[PDB]
Amino acid sequence: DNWYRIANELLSRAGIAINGSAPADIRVKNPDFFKRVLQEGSLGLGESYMDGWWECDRLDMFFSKVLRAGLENQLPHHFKDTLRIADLGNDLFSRMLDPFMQYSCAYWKDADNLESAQQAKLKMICEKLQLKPGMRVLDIGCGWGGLAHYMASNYDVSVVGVTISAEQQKMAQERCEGLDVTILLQDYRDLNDQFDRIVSVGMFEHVGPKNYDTYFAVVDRNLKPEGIFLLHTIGSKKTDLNVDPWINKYIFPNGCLPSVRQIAQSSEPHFVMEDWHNFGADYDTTLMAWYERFLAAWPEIADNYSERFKRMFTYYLNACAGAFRARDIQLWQVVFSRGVENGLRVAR
Amino acid sequence: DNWYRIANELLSRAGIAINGSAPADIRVKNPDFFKRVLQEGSLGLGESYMDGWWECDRLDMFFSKVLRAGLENQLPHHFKDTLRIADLGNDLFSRMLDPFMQYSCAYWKDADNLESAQQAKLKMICEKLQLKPGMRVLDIGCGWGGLAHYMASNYDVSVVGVTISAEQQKMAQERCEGLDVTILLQDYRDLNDQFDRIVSVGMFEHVGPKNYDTYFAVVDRNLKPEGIFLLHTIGSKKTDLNVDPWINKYIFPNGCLPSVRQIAQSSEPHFVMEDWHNFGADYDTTLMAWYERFLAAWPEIADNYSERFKRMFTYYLNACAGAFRARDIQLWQVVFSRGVENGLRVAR
Repeated sequence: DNWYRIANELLSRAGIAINGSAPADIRVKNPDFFKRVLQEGSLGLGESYMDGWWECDRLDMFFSKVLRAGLENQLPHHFKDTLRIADLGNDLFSRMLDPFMQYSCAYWKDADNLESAQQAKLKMICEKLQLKPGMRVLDIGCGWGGLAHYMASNYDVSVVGVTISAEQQKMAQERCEGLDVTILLQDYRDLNDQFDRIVSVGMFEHVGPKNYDTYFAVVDRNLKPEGIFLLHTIGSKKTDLNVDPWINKYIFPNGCLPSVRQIAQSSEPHFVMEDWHNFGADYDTTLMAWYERFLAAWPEIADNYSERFKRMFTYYLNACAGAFRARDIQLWQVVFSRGVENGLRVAR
Repeated sequence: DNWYRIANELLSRAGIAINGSAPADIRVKNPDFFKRVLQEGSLGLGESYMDGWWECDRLDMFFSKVLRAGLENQLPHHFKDTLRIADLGNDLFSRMLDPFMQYSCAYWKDADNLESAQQAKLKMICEKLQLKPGMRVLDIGCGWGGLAHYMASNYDVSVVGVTISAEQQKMAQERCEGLDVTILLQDYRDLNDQFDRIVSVGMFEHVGPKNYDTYFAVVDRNLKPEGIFLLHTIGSKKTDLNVDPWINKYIFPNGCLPSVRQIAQSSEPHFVMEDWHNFGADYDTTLMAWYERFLAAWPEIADNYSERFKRMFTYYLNACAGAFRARDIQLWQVVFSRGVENGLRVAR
């Protein structure tokens, strides 16, 4: 029928065979799949995967090929238009993540394993910030405190971490016992202080573009005159509502990715853009590393989760990995100041 | 009188004394100076300098202090509002510039002299482009051909240079004799070819923001699918008509500086932003190096120019140096692709 023909034609442009044996080919168990995916888009693709309607040996390769070929765009117009109009626990993360609990992109320039890659990413953040003894650093969105831990331990600085999760506060406090670290449980927008440095990892994606102006105004209010601010965030290559329906429903309900233009426009009145680093391809490597470790760990946590959860989490990790491999989404570290005299040679 | 009081008050906020002896102090020879500068702004400041109405031992320090203090903004409102509403030869350049005739920012990260700094900048451009033997490179705005010369000589690539000056074409052809270099005298917008790499130095500032969309469309048309594009341009920290009246009248009549936001918005539909490097502080060092060499060379060229030209050219070099030292204007190298698989580790 037409649904099968359309789907087969789109997938062949990406080099994907229906019911083939290659790693990125798909095997379809419920023939309603083709109609569902064409009518429901991203949500139907992921929900049908969770429902067991299809299988794929290398979903990461599937999504990389699909996105490289731009099939979400080659879709017939009357499908696209209709679409446009429209939990995780510490038993899992402690096993999937590295010892610093970095649920964020690692830096694989010179590392061959997740743990080393995360230390290199943490070290790079600290070196870009040009930390000196006695400085006070604000970490907006501190999570479990790995970054505060790393930087207080290795540099002679005070750290104030800010989080929204009462659980993360406690684990961060425990992790940083013995260090000059304070973890606050509050809204970052209420901060009225003065820090030598500010760093933010993986919370800007949840701010929403309507609030970017406020975000940079809050950072400006809290940054000392000669201070430096490092922003670490996933990024979109396009300026719009960058929200994937499936990710939004199952993983990140407040997630919306910024574009370069949006960050530039909102930060312009506050800061000079000193350096912009894109290592999105490293997030592919990071996500596949987490996927590997998630699989190894699955026997120990299976009872606290379900098989449907496993399929959902597998789809999440591999689709995102493919989106980064296809260079569809980006990973940025942006260094900002007010124009420090003599400039910055920003570390790599 | 009020003109003197206002001017003295503004200058004191920048640490500048009227008729003082410190290096950045000014000595005023015509008392009409104060009124002229407050009524005529940037143009009156520079034209009164050319007219011999004032002197300063270190104009670069003067402008750095003036711009750091933001005096152009602290000016009383009824002055600002009124304002808002409103040649060089090879005998000079061959002596002022380096052997590669780079009338563009050098890279002083590891160099202690202009010649080494320009080679490091040329080498960095080539390394960011990740040149491989047999590639064809387009240089939009090739000038006297130093960059084509450098890259054809050191990498096994073909270069097509594009310029608007019939004189620069000839000198570029002579410089590159024996190399696989073609210098075209034409409008870049007429190019319809396919290059492995494209590079553009110091012509984007003359495109004008109304034509940024066309510029990136032309680059896209001429770049092979897996190609890489490097944009090198002076930059403004603000999105507007970034035109200084004095520079516009005496040096760069078509000059208008882009902001990050403008480059981001115009390039977005065409390219992934792979890397953004800001070394504006190095342009201060570059400009002062040129100023030094201009002074040494002055006896040999004085007859072909005038003393008024010398004052104009001195003001130009030192005011720009101060604007870069104050971090008011920036120097960017931006690397673009369409999303090359595995990303780019962009050289520093």
